Amino acid sequence: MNPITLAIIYFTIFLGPVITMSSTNLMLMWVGLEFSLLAIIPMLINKKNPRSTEAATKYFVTQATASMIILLAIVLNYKQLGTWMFQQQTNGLILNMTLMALSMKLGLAPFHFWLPEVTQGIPLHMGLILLTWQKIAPLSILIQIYPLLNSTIILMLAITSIFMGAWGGLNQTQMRKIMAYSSIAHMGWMLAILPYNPSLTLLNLMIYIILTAPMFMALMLNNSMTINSISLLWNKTPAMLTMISLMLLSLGGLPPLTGFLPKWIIITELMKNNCLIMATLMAMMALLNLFFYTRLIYSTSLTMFPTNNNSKMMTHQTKTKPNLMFSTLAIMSTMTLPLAPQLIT
Amino acid sequence: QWQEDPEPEDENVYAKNPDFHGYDSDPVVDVWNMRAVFFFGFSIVLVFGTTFVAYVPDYRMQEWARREAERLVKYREVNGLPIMESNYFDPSKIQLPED
Amino acid sequence: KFYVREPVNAKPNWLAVGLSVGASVFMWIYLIQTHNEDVLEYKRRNGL
Amino acid sequence: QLLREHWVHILVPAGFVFGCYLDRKDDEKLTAFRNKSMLFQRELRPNEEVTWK
Amino acid sequence: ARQWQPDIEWAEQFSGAVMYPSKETAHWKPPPWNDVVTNMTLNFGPQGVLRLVLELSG
Amino acid sequence: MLKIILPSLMLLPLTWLSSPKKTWTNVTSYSFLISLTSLTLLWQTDENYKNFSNMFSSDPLSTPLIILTAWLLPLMLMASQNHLKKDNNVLQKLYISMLISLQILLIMTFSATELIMFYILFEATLIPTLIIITRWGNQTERLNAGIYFLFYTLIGSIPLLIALILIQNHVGTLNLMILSFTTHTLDASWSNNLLWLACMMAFLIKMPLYGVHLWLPKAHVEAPIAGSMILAAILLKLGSYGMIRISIILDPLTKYMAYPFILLSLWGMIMTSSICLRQTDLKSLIAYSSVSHMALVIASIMIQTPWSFMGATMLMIAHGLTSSLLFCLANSNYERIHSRTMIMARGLQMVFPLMATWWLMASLANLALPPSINLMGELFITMSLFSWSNFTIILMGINIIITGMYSMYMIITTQRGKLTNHMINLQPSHTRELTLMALHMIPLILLTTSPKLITGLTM
Amino acid sequence: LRYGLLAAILGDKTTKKLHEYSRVITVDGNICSGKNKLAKEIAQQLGMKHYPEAGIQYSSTTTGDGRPLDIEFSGSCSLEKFYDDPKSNDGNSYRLQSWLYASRLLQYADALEHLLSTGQGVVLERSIYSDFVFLEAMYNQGYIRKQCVDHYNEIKRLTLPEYLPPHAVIYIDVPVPEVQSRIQKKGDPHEMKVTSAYLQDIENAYKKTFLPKMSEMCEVLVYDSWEAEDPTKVVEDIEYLKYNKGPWLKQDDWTFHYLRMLVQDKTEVLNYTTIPVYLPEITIGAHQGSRIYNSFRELPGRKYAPGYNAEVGDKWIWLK
Amino acid sequence: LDLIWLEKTIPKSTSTLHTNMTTLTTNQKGLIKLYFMSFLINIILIIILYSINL
Amino acid sequence: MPSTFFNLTMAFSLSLLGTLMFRSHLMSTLLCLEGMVLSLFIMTSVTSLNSNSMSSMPIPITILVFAACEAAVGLALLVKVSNTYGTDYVQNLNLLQC
Ligand SMILES: CCCCCCCCCCCCCCCCCC(=O)OC[C@H](COP(=O)([O-])OCC[N+](C)(C)C)OC(=O)CCCCCCCCCCCCCCCCC
Ligand SMILES: CCCCCCCCCCCCCCCCCC(=O)OC[C@H](COP(=O)(O)OCCN)OC(=O)CCCCCCCCCCCCCCCCC
Ligand SMILES: CCCCCCCCCCCCCCCCCC(=O)OC[C@H](COP(=O)(O)OCCN)OC(=O)CCCCCCCCCCCCCCCCC
Ligand SMILES: Nc1nc2c(ncn2[C@H]2C[C@H](O)[C@@H](COP(=O)(O)OP(=O)(O)OP(=O)(O)O)O2)c(=O)[nH]1
Ligand SMILES: [Mg+2]
Repeated sequence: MNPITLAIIYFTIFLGPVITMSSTNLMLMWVGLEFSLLAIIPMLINKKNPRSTEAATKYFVTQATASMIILLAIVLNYKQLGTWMFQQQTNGLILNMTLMALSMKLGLAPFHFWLPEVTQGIPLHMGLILLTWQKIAPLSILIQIYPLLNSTIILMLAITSIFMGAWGGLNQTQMRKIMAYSSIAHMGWMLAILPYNPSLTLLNLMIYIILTAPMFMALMLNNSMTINSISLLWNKTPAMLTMISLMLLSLGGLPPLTGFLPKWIIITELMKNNCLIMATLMAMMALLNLFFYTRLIYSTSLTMFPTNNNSKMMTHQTKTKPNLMFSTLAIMSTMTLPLAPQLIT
Repeated sequence: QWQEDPEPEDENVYAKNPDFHGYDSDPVVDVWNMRAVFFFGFSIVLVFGTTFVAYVPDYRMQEWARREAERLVKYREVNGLPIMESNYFDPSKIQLPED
Repeated sequence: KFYVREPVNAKPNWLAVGLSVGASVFMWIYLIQTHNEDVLEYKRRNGL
Repeated sequence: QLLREHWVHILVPAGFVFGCYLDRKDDEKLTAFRNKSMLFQRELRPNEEVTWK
Repeated sequence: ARQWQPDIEWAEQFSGAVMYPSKETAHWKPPPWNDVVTNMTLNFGPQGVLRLVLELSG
Repeated sequence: MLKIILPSLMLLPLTWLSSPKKTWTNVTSYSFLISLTSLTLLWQTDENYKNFSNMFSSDPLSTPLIILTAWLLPLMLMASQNHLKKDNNVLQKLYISMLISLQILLIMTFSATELIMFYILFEATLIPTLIIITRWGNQTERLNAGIYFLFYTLIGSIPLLIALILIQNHVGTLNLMILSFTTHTLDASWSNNLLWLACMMAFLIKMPLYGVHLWLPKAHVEAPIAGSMILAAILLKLGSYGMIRISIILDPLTKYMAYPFILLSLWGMIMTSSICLRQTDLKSLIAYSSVSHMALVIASIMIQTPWSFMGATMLMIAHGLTSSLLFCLANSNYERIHSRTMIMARGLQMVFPLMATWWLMASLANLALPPSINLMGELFITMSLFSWSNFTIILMGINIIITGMYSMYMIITTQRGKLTNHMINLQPSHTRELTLMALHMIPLILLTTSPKLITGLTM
Repeated sequence: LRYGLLAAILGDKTTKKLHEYSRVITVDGNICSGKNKLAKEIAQQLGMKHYPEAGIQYSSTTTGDGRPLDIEFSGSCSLEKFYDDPKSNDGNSYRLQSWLYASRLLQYADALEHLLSTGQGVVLERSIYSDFVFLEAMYNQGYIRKQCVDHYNEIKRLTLPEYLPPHAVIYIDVPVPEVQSRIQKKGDPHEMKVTSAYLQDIENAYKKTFLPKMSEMCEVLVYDSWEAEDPTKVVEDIEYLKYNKGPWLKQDDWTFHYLRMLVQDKTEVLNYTTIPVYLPEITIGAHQGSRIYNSFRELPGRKYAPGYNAEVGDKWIWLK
Repeated sequence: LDLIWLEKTIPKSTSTLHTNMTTLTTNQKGLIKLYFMSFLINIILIIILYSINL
Repeated sequence: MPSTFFNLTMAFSLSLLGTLMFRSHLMSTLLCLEGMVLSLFIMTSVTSLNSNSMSSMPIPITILVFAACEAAVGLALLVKVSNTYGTDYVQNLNLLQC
C-alpha cells in the first residue's frame, strides 16, 4: 500500500469508533461500526494469502449479520418510539437483539467461534488492532444504554464467555488464538460488570488494552507465532523475559500486579449487587485463564528451551525494532496497583 | 544427537584453596565474606540483640501486674475484702431483662 | 573506528537531546508555577 | 575516591533514616487524641506544651 | 548435579496446535510460520477459412 | 514498621549496584542489620498493641514472625551462596532480589492491619516462591510442583477473597481491631457455614491440611534450599497467622465446624508420621514432619483454647527454626553427594563430626526434647487437646512415638553405621554451612532460655 | 536518517535512482572453476559491487569489529571437518549447509539493500538460488538425511519467495575431471578429500534443476572455461542482454520500499532460519546455548548495542 | 493415600475434567456453516429466555 | 400498516434465518444479506412516510449507500475466494481451525 491509501485506511479505522463514541444517534453509531469494519477489511487481506482471505470472509459475514441485526433494532425502536435513541421505554426484545448483535460484534461466547480463527492467519499488528481498537465502539454502544439492558442475558453471556475463553486458552498452542480467548474471557468480565457500573467496565477495558499492547509488541519483536517460538526468546532477546512474566501474571490477575485490580473491583461491585455465585464462577474461570498463562510463562521464561544454530547469526545481527512506548505500557500494566483509588473513580 | 555441553564434575575446591571458607572462590573475598558473616551474625546481632531483649523491662507488664497483685492482696487482706469477687462487673450497674 | 558499519547511535541526536531536555525543564517550571498558583488559589478561596 | 568506591554502603542507612522519618510523620499525623484519652487525661505541665511528640 | 533443562522431547510436546491429541482432533496440523495459467483458449473462425487458436489473458 | 520496610526495600538497589565480588557480602551484612533493627518490636512494656500507623502494626503474635523472617533472610543468602557459584551475575542478583522481595512482602504481610491488604500480600508472596522453585529448582518435576503449589493455594484463596469482600460489605471497614471490637455473633445458618468454610479453607490449604497437603512434599523436594526454608518456616505459619486473625469474627459456629478439621489434623499427623517412617527421601521426610507439626497447629487453633493458641505460637517459631535447620543439613548432604536418597549416605558421623552434632541437636529439637520451645508447644497443645476431649491423648501418644522413631531413624541411617567409603568426593566442611547451622541453632537455645517472647496474644 | 516511510515520502525512490547497470548478477559454477576471478572482473569493468562467496564467518566479518569470531560463535561447523569426514555423527554437514545458507541469505539481503539504496548493481558469487545444489549433492551422497532435506526445503520455502531473483545468472560449465585436476593443483589437503561422485552430484543438480528455474524467469549465461577465462565476451553479452522477463518488471516504487525495509531489517531476514524445528543436527541444548551466548556477550564490542560500548571507544553514551 | 488416592481425588481428577471439557468445547471443525448454525441456536435460545423472563 | 410492517419483519426474519443457515453458495449468503438490507430499507421508508418525518427521510438513503459499500467489500472478498479456490464454496473456507 502506498501512503495515500495507508493514511486513508488508518484514518477511517480511527474515525469509525470516534464517530460511534461521539455520536448521540443510533444511526451514526451504526455507520461508525461499518466504517470500522470496511476500513479494517483491506488491512486483514493485506497479506494476500488463503488464510487471510478466510479470516476476512468470516469476519465480514459475522459483522454484516450483526450490523443488520443492529439496524433491525434501530428501525424497530424508531417505529415504536419515534426517535433514534433507546431512551427509556423501548422494547426489551429490541434491547436484547441490540445486546445480541453487539456481543456478536465483540466476539464473546457463545458468539466467539470466529474470533480465534479471525485472529489467526492475520499479522500480529492486525491482531492487536482488532483485539484492542475494534471493541471500544461496541462497548461504547453498550455503555450508553446500561440501565435498559437485561441482567439475566448479560450474566449468562458473560459467564459462558469466561468459560469458553478459559477452556480455549487452555487448549491451543497458537499465540494469536491464546490472545483471542484471553480477549473473550476479559470481555466476559467487562460485560458482567456492565449493567452495574460502566466505569469499572471502562477501567477493565483500559487495563486489558494496556496489557494486550505489550503482548502484541513482544510477539512482533520476533514474529513468535508459537509457544516454541516464544520459548526460544531467551536466545533472541533475553532482556524481555522478566517483563513477559510480569505482564502475563498481570493478565492472570495475580496480585500485586495491576491486572488484579479490574477483577477485584468487578467482584467487589458484583457482590455489592449480590450475585455471589456468579462472582465465584467467574473467579474460578479466571484461575483457569491464569493456568494457561502460567504454562506459557513456564515455556518462555522460567525454563530455557533448546535453540537452533542460526540463532547465533541472529544474535550477531543488531536490531532497533522495539519502540519507546513498549516500556511505558509495560510499566503501567505491571506496577500500578497501589494507585488503585486513582485508577478507579 | 542434539548439541549439548557435557555434564560438569564438581571440583575439590580445597585443592587450590586449602583455606576455603565456603563463600567465594578466590581467598580475599572468601575470607572477607566470612568475617562479615561472623561479625554481623554473631557479634552485633546475636549478642547486642540478646542484651537488648534481655533488658527490655516490664515485658507485657508481668512485673507491674505482680506489684499490683501484691498491692491488691494487701488491700483486701487488711480490709477483709474478698480476694476476688465472683462477678467482675457490679450487679447494680447492669440492667438485666425482665424475663 | 571499531564497527565495520557506521552505527545509528554513533553520535548523539542533538536535536532530540535538546528537545527532551527543554521539554523536561519546561514541564518542571510549569509544574512549579501551577502548584504555586493552585496553592494561592486554594488559600484565597478558603480564606487561609 | 573512597566515597566513589564505597557509595553503595549509604543506601541502607539512608533508607533507615527515611523510615524513621516516615514513622515520625505518621506519629505527628495521628495526634487527634493527644492528651485526650480518659486514661491519660492530665493537666499540662507549665514547662511543656505536648505530652508526646 | 546440573539443573535439568527441557530437551527435544519437552520442546516438541509444545507443537501440534492442540496440547491434547484426541481421536477427533489428532489429524490437525500446526499453522505455517508465514501463514501461507488459467487463460482463454479462444478459437477465432467463422466471423472464415482462417483458424486462430488464440491464447488470451483477459 | 516503616523503619524496617524501607531499608529492606533499599536492599534491592544495593543488590543491583554492588560489585559482583561484593554483592553477597554487602547484602548479607545489611540484612543482618535488618534483623537487628527488626528486633526493636519486642519492646512491649505495656498490654497495648504497637499500632505504628493506620496501615501497619505490631502484635505479640506478629512480632516473632517478622523477626523470624528478618533472621532467615541472611541465612537464606548464606545457603544460596554455594549452589550459585557457577551461575551468572545477573541471575545471582535476581535471586537475591527474589529473596529480598520475599522478606519485604512477608514483613508487610504480618504487619498489615487490614485483611484485604493481608490477602494482597499473601499471594504477592506466592509469586516469588513460584519463580524461585520453577527457575532454580534442580529436577524436572519442579514445574509440576510449582503448578500444584500455586493452584492448591489459589483455589484456596479465591473463596477467602469472596468471604473478605462479603465481610467488608457487611461490616464496613474490615479493619482488624474494629472487627475484634464490634464482632457480631453468627446465626448458624447455611450462608454463615459456607462463609466460614470460604474464609477457612485458604489458610487450611496454606497450612496444609491433611488430604490437601500433596503440594508440600513435591514443592519442598524440587525447591531450592531458600524455597524450602521460606515454605517450611514462614508460609505455613503465615496460614497459621491467617486463621488466628480470621477466627475472631467466626463465633459461635466454629465450635462445631471445627470437628472435621481436628479429626483430619490428628489422623493426618499420624498418617504423615507413618510416611516419615516409610519414606526414602530426606527432603520428603522433613516435609511430612512439617505437615504433622502444622497439623498439630491446626488442632490447637481449631480447639481455640488460649493455651492452644500459645502452643501453636511456640510451635510456629520452634518448628520454623528446626525445619530450616533440618533442610540445611539435608541440603549440605545433597551438595556433597549430588543425591537425595535417604539410605545412600550412611556413615557421615565419621567424616563430619561437627555436622553430625548439628544433625543430633536438630533432630532432638524435632522430636521435642525438653526444655525446648518445641516441646513446650507440643505439650501445651497436648494439654489443651486433652481438655477439649480426653481421648485425644491416644492420637497424641501415637504421633509422639512415631515422631521419635522417624527422628532417630533419620539420625541412625544418615550418621550412624558403617561409612560408605565409595563417596570419595566428601569435602570436610564449609565454614559457611557450619555458620548456617550455628545461626539456626543458637536462637533455638535463646528462645528456650526465654520463652516469654513467643507466647503470643493469649498470654 | 534511517530509511522508512517518511524517507520514502520525502523522496528516496529506487526507480528514480535506477540506471542501466543496476542489475543483480550471480556467478555460479562447481567447486574450483574460475568463479571468483570472473565475478571480480565483471564487477570491476561494469562498475558493480562484487560480493564474494559467503563463508562461515560472513556474519562475523559484516558485524561488529569485522574480525572472524570463534567457531563456536560462528555456526560451530567446519568445512575442513566436513571434507575430512562427511558422514560424521554430530551432524556437521547439515549444520554447515544451514549456516552457509543463512550466510548467503544475509549476503543477498545486504546486496539487495545496497542495490535499492545506492542504485549500484551487484555481482554475487553463488547466491541462495544455487545452495540447494550442495544440499541435494550431500543427500544423494548419503551425507545428510531426508529430515534435513525437508527442513532445508521448508526454510527455503519460507525465505526464498520474499526477495527478487537475480537479473542475470552466469554459469560456468566444467567437467568433473577438470574440477578434480584443479582441486589437486590447488593444494588444500582437506579439499583433495572430495569425491567425484559428490562433484558429479553437484554438476547434475546444476544442469537438471538450477538452470531451468533460472531459465523461465531470468537470463541464463552458461559458458565453458574457454568461453570464460576472458572477461570481455561475457561483459559484452551482459551489455547486449535484454531483461524482458521475471518479476523485476512488475516492481514499482512502493514494492521496492517494502522490499528495502525487509532487507534492511536483518532480524526479519533471519527470522525463518531459526524456526523451532528440532532436528538433532541443528538443535543446541540450553546449557551449551547459554555458555555460547554469554561468551559472545562478553566478547569485546558485543555487550551492548553498537555505539554504546565504552570499551571500544564509543562516546556520549550518557547523552544518547 | 498420598501417591494414589488423594492424587486421584483432587488434582488429577480436576485436571482430567478440565482437559475433557476443553477438548470437547474446542474440537471445532472450523466451518462457518456450523458456526452460523450455532449462532442461530444462540439467537433462538436468547429469544426463549426473553420470553420466559418478560 | 401494522399488517404490512409485520410482513416486513417476518421477511427480515426469514432472510436472517437464511443467512444463518449456510448453503454451498457464499453468493446466496450475500443475497440473503441484501434481503435483510432491502427489508430494512422498506421498513425505514414506510416508518418515515407514515410519521411524516422529513428530517429522517435521509436515513434510508444513508442505509442504502452504507450497505451498498459494505456489499461491494463483500463481493470483493468473494472474488478473492473464487480466485484462490476456483469456486465460492464455503466449505473450502476451513483451514483456520488449527
Ligand atoms: C480449596 C478448597 C476448594 C473447595 C472448597 C471451596 C470453598 C467451599 C465453601 C465456600 C463456597 C464456595 C465459595 C464461595 C465464597 C463465598 C462464601 C460466602 O460468602 O458464603 C455466604 C454466601 C451467602 O451470602 P449471604 O450470607 O448474604 O446469604 C444471604 C442471606 N440473607 C438472604 C439472609 C441475607 O454463600 C454463597 O453465596 C455461596 C455460593 C457459592 C456458589 C458457587 C460455588 C462454586 C464452587 C466452589 C468451589 C470450586 C473449587 C473446587 C472444585 C473442586 C476441586 C476438586
Ligand atoms: C522473639 C522471636 C524470635 C524469633 C527468632 C529470632 C532469631 C534471631 C535472634 C536474634 C537475637 C534475639 C534473642 C532473643 C532471645 C533473648 C534471650 C535472653 O536474653 O532472654 C532474657 C533472659 C533473662 O530472663 P528474663 O527475660 O528476665 O525472663 C526470665 C524471668 N521471667 O536471659 C537469660 O536468661 C540468659 C541470656 C542468655 C544466656 C547467657 C549467655 C551469656 C553467658 C555468659 C557467661 C560468661 C561466664 C560467666 C561470667 C560470670 C557469671 C556470674
Ligand atoms: C479435604 C478437602 C477437600 C476439598 C478441597 C479440594 C480442592 C483443593 C484445591 C484444589 C487443587 C487443584 C490442583 C490443580 C492442579 C494440579 C493438576 C495439574 O498439575 O495438572 C496439569 C495438567 C497439565 O499438564 P501439562 O503441563 O500440560 O503436561 C504434563 C507435563 N508437561 O493440567 C491439566 O490437564 C488441566 C489443568 C487445569 C487447571 C487446574 C487448576 C485450576 C482449576 C480450576 C477449578 C475450578 C472449579 C470450579 C469450576 C466451576 C464449577 C463447576
Ligand atoms: N559443502 C559446501 N561447501 C561449500 C559451499 N559453498 C562453498 N563451499 C566450498 C567449496 C570450496 O571448497 C570452498 C570455497 O568455495 P569456492 O567454490 O569459491 O572455491 P574456490 O575459491 O577454491 O574456487 P573458485 O575459483 O572461487 O571457483 O567452499 C556449500 O554450500 N557447501
Ligand atoms: Mg572462491
